[PDB]
Amino acid sequence: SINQKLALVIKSGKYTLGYKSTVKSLRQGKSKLIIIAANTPVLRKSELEYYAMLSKTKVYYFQGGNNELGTAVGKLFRVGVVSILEAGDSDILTTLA
Amino acid sequence: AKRTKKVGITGKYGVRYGSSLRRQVKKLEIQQHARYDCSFCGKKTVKRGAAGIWTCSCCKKTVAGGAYTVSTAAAATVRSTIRRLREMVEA
Amino acid sequence: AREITDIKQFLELTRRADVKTATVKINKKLNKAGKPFRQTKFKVRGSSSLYTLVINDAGKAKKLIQSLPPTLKVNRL
Amino acid sequence: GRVIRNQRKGAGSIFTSHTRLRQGAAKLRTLDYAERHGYIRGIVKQIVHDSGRGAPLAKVVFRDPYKYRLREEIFIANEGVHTGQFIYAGKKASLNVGNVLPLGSVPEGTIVSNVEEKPGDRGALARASGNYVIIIGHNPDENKTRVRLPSGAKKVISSDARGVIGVIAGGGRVDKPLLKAGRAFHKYRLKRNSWPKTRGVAMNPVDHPHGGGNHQHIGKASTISRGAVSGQKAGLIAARRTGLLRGSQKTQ
Amino acid sequence: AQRVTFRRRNPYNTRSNKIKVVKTPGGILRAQHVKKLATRPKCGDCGSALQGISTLRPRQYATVSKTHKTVSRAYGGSRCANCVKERIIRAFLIEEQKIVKKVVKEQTEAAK
Amino acid sequence: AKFLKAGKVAVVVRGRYAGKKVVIVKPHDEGSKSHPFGHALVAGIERYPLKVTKKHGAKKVAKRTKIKPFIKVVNYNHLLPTRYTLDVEAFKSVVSTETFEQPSQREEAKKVVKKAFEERHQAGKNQWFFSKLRF
RNA sequence: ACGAUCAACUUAGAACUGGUACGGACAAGGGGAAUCUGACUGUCUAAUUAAAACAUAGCAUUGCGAUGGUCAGAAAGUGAUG
RNA sequence: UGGCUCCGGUGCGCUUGUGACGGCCCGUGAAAAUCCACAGGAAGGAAUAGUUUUCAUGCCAGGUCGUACUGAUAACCGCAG
RNA sequence: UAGUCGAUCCUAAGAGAUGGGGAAGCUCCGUUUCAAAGGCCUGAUUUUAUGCAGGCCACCAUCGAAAGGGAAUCCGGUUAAGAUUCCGGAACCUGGAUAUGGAUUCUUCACGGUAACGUAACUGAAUGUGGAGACGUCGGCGCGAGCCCUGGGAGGAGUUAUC
Repeated sequence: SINQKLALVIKSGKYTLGYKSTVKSLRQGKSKLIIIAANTPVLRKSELEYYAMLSKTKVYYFQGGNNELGTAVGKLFRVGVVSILEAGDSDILTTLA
Repeated sequence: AKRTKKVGITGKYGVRYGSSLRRQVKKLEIQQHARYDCSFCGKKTVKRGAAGIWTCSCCKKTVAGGAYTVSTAAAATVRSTIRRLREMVEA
Repeated sequence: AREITDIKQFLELTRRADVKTATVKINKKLNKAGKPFRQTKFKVRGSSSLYTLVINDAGKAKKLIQSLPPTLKVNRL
Repeated sequence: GRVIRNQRKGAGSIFTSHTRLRQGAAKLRTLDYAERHGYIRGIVKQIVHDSGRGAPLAKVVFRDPYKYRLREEIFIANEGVHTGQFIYAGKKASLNVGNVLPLGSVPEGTIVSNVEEKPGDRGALARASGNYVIIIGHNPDENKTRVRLPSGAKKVISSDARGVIGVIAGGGRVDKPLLKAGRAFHKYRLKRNSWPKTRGVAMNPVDHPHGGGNHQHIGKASTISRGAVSGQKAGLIAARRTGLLRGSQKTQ
Repeated sequence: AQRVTFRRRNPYNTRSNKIKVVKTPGGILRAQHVKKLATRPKCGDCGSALQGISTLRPRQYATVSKTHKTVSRAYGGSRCANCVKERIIRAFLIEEQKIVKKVVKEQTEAAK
Repeated sequence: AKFLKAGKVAVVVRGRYAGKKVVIVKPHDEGSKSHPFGHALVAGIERYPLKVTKKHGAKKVAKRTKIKPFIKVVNYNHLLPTRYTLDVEAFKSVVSTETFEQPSQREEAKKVVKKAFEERHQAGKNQWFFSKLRF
């Protein structure tokens, strides 16, 4: 569904992980999509929802906490928010975002 | 190795207190002294003190919970009951 | 209780109209590992603390003893 | 001949409670205009251990609506209230675990606790850990509500009384054995002077009505009437039956 | 060795009556009564000790200048920086979000 | 895309000026020799103009409507950018990297920034920038 | 992977030797097979009883939903549990 | 009247103070005075000089009562050294 | 022989007035209680002495710990007997006064640092909030102090029949 698409992007596209790196890639306007985990704090989620409407970047909420998002992108650690800056073979920028 | 065959932590009590009572205290000390998942920060750092209190080591939170486990089985159904009851107010 | 590194600050203190007593002490200490030489300490008595001035090279010390105001009562050693 | 122990716990000399390390009373919010017309939001700063109480408290802090200051109030924490949760007291407050609502505003089957008997006595019924009442019916004529207490006694109260949603934190506290005597000592050193309990058969007839003998035996029948004189009531009081109970649960 | 005595007239080992043993310029060991150790000021929110503040006993703070009791932020000597940072971010974003709550009800109330 | 253009309003979130609204007069997204990161030159106000009301006499209006400005270098991680804006073309060429150290030029910048913000406080376009963010 | 160089004691073994001694003084467990009894740690008859007695955790019973159950007060616009 | 009063080293050492931890709990282990800080913005203040004693220095004053000695096989209680 | 030690001040478990309620009464209950339970800074001054025109705030006796909380000192000397008290020197705290500098200011109430924060100073009332006072016990580890042990060196005493 969405996790197979994240695997195809994570093996065939360009991404970034973390919060500070997504804010640095989002101020520079390179960020094409952000995926935010469910158990992020709501202050953090509102600060990423506010930077996105300054940069017109679409936001996809992720059902499931940061552990499942860490498992989804092929990594082992946890990740609160992922920013896709280049898509791969898939078209998740233009599917339903 | 595995130093005790079947007592575990209740081997600190020793020869005293019967067998069924030490088995029963073992069942709840394996829940009590365990380290649980924090639902917010996602880190397995929830430990307890002060029965009914579950302080996360990081993250500064504190969940009032069950006395030996984070949410006891007769409580976690109750919120699901609330999930049944709050939906009828709108639809 | 205090120590002063500046010379002109010490000369500002000697004319502060509360300082009635000063004293000059001559210590006999040894430089780096070899030699005995003559250290001097100028101690002026302010009304709260006792200010001092540590002079190791006595070629400044003879000029500074001459540079004290003569109305100041000086205890020599 | 002598005054016996239960007659002696009433003067309140050494049998008084041990309240030094207790945080305060565990009341609800004093019912005012904001709570019986709208809602009011308090943040939970610090859920704390109460000394002598199985449940943990919750120090919810509210904004004083009439003077600029903050009033701190000590609820009994329901199970699953993380700190930083907004707790909404009042009539129009939504139904989430930790909010405190009038009983006429909830549907039946709702598992609430710390519920008032009369509207405004600030938390009388269902306060100890694990317990809860269950609203089993409404009677909207003369605004009554029919609930089920933790003992299994059904009771009709007024629908202006307030209950906080959810079971009480600290549940399952007496499922663990208390293996040693010192652990019961350190339990009862923070409540009152009611431990160790000497058996009344083990003492003399001056000390107790069961006292004395060449064998340790009760004497006459150990069930004492409800209408006996204060001083005989040492045994079983007004027992309608006795013996090891027999019968399945969920009675009519 | 040289065995030492209390100097005051309190013979018990309380928290006020502590002892350090000092060699004095007469050569002899002698006791010194030591005040209780001062603790750092803490944040009221996260409990961490907040820095830039001299750690003194509570009536010592009236003998000191104001720059040993303060840092140069808003909420200077009271809250640590991160918490202050958070209560700017939140206290900005809600007072942007609330404006969204004033722009929705100009339209939903008008399209009814 | 890019939203750190030279007219954006930001809120300073770190430092002595934390919680004070500024405008980015000259961005540096790449960085310089000093400040080895993406910094910016902002101009803001240190003391907000107080709430004058209908009943103040005119002279007591003045000592309420004063403005104490500041120019500052600030990292991009120490600003909240926002959707509000402010026209900076009055003092766009005044505040630059050359306006810094040899600090006597900083006060020459502060006078121009103070006069610009007071003249924008009259005829009260950009009302939001002049009100204290209460936190 | 070395060279120089410096302080600690701990452990293991080998010879040699003593009128076969050597934890040389001091210090310092007697042990086993069972029965009756109380489970235990604990506690009391301070000036004859320290126990199998009392307590204990464990089990079970009874009363009571506060205009309440147990109890105090000579009363009270009283009080203990609370 | 003179000299010297100097240079070092080690530690499962003893005692003591503390820092960060870790175990314990159906025990999670005082209160008030006192002092400080921040938020807040009343009020007051410019330069021919008004503001500043939570900056440096200076000045003045700190009252009452106890204070000796033993604290024990002779100073206390046990009739008594 | 005390500004610095303690008592003094604070509250703890508790005691105990006032308002009230009993009791024939001696006295009993209760302590924030069915009580109209008091002070605080600015203006009015140049009848005004410090009253009055307001703006506020409401706690609500008092006692109770020379082992708990707490503002402030040390060394050396000294007597037949006192010393953290006296004497010499060196400090610190609280309260009150006023000046001299320095600082700020026509950007009237400071600048620097990206920041964490720093600078001898660098207005700020009512009201509110936070911190300190404020804290169990056990275990090992790190650091520090004093003692102990030890080397070289600079003195004085003892041993020497031998070493």
